[PDB]
Amino acid sequence: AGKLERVDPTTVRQEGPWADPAQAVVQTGPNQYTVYVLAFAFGYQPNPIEVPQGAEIVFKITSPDVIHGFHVEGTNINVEVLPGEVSTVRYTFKRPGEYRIICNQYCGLGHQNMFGTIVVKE
Ligand code: CUA
Ligand SMILES: [Zn+2]
Repeated sequence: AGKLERVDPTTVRQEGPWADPAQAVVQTGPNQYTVYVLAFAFGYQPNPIEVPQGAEIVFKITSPDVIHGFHVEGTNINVEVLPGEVSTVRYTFKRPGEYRIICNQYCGLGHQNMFGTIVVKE
């Protein structure tokens, strides 16, 4: 369906799975990692996102401020990030390297330079 759906935008940064960025990547299965991503103006947390190749990655993305976009360059990952809502996208990276995350939802003056990075390890 699935897990995360609704969240509180006012406390997302201090209580819960997105509050501590050191803990953003959580193993949730024998070959599966959940990554709690905060899309905010203007950037992504954590940065970089580090994940192993071949593992199913479950991205859980929300915003503490306005609507953003979460698009990973070179992939079909393309989702809307709404405040108060959790966007869930599942993906298995099968090539190591650095991927760029870009915002494709105009979110204010820093929109252009709102970028993130995912490093897929070997
Ligand atoms: Cu975030 Cu545009
Ligand atoms: Zn693209």
